[PDB]
Amino acid sequence: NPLTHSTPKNFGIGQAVQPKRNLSRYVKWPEYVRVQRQKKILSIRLKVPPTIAQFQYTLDRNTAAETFKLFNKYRPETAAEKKERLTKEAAAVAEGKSKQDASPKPYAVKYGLNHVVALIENKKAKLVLIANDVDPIELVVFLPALCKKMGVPYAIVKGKARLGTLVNQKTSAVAALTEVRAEDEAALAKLVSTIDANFADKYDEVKKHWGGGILGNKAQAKMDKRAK
Amino acid sequence: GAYKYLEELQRKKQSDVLRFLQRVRVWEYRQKNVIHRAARPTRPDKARRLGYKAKQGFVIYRVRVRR
Amino acid sequence: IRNQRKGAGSIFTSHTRLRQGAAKLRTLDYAERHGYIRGIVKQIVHDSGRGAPLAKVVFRDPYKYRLREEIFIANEGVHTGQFIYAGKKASLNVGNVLPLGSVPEGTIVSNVEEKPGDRGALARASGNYVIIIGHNPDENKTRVRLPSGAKKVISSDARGVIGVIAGGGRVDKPLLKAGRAFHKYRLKRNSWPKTR
Amino acid sequence: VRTSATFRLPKTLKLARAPKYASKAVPHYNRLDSYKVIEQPITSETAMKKVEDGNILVFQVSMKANKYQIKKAVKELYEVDVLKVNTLVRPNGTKKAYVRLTADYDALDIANRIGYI
RNA sequence: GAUGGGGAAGCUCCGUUUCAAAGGCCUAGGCCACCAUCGAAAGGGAAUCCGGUUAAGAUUCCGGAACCUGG
RNA sequence: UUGACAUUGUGAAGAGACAUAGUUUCUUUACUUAUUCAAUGAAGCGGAGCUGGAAUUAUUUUCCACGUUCUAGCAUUCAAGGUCCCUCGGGGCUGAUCCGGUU
Repeated sequence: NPLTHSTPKNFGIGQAVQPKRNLSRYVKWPEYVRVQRQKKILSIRLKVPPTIAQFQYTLDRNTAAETFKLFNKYRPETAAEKKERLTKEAAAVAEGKSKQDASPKPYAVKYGLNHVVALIENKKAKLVLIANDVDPIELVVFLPALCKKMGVPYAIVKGKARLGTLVNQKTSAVAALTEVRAEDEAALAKLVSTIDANFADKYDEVKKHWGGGILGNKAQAKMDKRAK
Repeated sequence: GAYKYLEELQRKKQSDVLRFLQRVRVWEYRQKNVIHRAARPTRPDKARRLGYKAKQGFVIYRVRVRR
Repeated sequence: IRNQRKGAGSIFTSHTRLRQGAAKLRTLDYAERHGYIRGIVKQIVHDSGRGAPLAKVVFRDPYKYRLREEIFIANEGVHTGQFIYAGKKASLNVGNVLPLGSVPEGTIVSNVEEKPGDRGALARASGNYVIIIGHNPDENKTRVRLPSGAKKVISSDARGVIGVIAGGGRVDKPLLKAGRAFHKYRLKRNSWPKTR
Repeated sequence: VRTSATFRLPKTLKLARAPKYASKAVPHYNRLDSYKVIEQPITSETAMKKVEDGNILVFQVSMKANKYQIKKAVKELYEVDVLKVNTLVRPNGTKKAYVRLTADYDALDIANRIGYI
């Protein structure tokens, strides 16, 4: 239209004001955000002793999903189910027969850290899952070595929150199975073999090779330019 | 359970794992205020042996004092 | 004693009311770091307690629609209404502030930065100036001769204004009496008379 | 996406107070009601002279009361219309209020009605 | 001279925008910018003059005539 | 003022010793995350091509990116245009290259 005419702008470097731009890379983040980001950077810039970085090698998404699918079949009795079973016991044990035998043998996953460790070294645990994001890392550093010594399959799965949700809790440091249904024996054996080949059979040479020797983006570019 | 594993691990302060965790933790705490609350105890075994209980009413605080 | 008491700064504080303001160069930003910006010296005003007159230079804000006022140290030869260019690409003209790397060796500059971003630290007194005696492109550093005669090397990114600070020859006139000395020290600080 | 480098506290929703118990269990009655605003009339010779020659009443008023409250109390207690109110603090620690009545009211009549002259 | 912080066994010291997630405008949705507070009856300030009046008050009270602010 | 002790970590190279397996102790030189200094209402930091050109080797060496210098004014409304959708007008791309610890 003749009434409409173009007005190109020449922002440049020494003329009319610049327009609005995204400054996410330059914003002054809250002190806690910067502190946590710098902590994350430090955790990767410093040489981590071998027991550290033994985590961060996590079960692949396919095998982790298969393991979680198998575990979902053995979630522990929830509050509503617990109340239903209590009512059944109070209406059958005293009014019927078979003291405490009215209900069948229960099967559920084991997730208590102290209880899971107590199950190991006995030993009855068949499969163990260890969270890789436990803030007090010392709580789980010995679990891989303990499982290796006891010959119990173990996997370092990603996310304690996922384990907790799998067991009706906010978070769970570990999860394990002690007794499983016969129908799932083949699946349990396959998962155990895969987890062993991924972690147990590999955590004898991986005990060496200190990790954490990763430089930053700017440092990486500078060293690459210097080498070139 | 994990009682003795952690109890003995905390004693090997000169080990590489502990000498790295201590460095990370001291760096982290130096950025925070001199006196600040801790969401959960960093040494559950020590807190438990010092009468701590994991229930409402128990609070853990982190503080640093100049040497 | 008096020198020890000076540390307390009870009655020896500077009389800062009548001082026009801190004299500093333009903030080193993207516009000045890469290109240059043009400013207009609106007026030059005398600063209480300082022999070198100050020049009021206004620059438009690159990131906002507003005018930013700056207080530069007036160099001899500058005049009201003159245009001041600040930046790497600024030309070698009196009153312009340029990085020490950009100016050729032998140039005479004043209000030169010790380090990039200090906004001017050296050659601030009236009639004082530094001389760039040599360039060192390898790990760029500029060798300069300070007014005291000592030779120093500083980062080439340091900025400085071409020319000499105005007001030269001020100390060439005998004061002739205690009255003028008292008036001069009235606004500087409580350091006169000096008892033996 | 953000176009400013200055991070600011988000304007989170603030819940209104909903106490589960009464703050004091009983609201306080009027501390400065009309009767409390006016204490006693002043019958000084100058005050009496002002009544007839100025149509201005002189009353003793509590220190807490102000011009608005004095006017309200005067209007309510005696149904009189007040043209203006002037107040001062006596040297003895009491407040003296000079109340001027409108032309529609007579200071002498109200003085007789209240029971002083 | 607090607040955010840093010292001090401690009564308490430093510091006033500094290494704070520091608040305020349009109709449920958008937009805008860095600081508390105190500190002068001789500094800046929004507005009143005349005549008379008491034993003692007035540029305040009366008679007259204007001005500044908020709706 | 000065020697020692902890903050003091991580690479490359040269020399005495472990055990003609291969690990350590010193020396030289490098990296930062420890730590220190300064600035900014943390705005242009690093890298890569650049739609560019200037500029020569044989394959792409080197410079910047390539919107401002006779003048005492002006540069502000999710920026105008183009582009594709849903019309009084509202929304995506470009205008304003892409990716990645404020400097």
